[PDB]
Amino acid sequence: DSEEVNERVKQLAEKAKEATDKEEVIEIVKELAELAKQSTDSELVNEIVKQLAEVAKEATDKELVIYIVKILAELAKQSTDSELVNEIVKQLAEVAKEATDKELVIYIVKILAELAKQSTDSELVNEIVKQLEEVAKEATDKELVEHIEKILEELKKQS
Repeated sequence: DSEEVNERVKQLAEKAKEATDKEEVIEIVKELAELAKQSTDSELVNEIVKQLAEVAKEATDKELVIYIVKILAELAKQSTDSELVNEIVKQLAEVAKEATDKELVIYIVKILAELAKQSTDSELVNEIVKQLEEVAKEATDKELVEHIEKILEELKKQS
């Protein structure tokens, strides 16, 4: 049923945000991810993404954050719903901009590059370019800046 799955998500999300066992949180996130990937209900998927992004943005376990980022990337790449893809890009960019874990930032940069390269929507591509430029402007890592500059040139050349 609809109401029942909504309630399952509500309880999982609460449990995830409260739990102090990291393995437990990973398991909850995995269940949420499966529910989102199996759903054809945009409302449910949007709610799950909201909750996952909140867990990620509150978390202090790097493994959990990158796991959630991976889930969100997969949901975005598999979606044909521009509202959802835009929202995921927003969340990923917000995680990238404030992260102090360089591996996470370059993973997100790569995901964003892939989404842009795989898009024919100029609104999305332009937004990703904006976010990547902002990450590059703020970065103190020459290699990262060089990689972003390469991506931006590739995007320019592509379209």
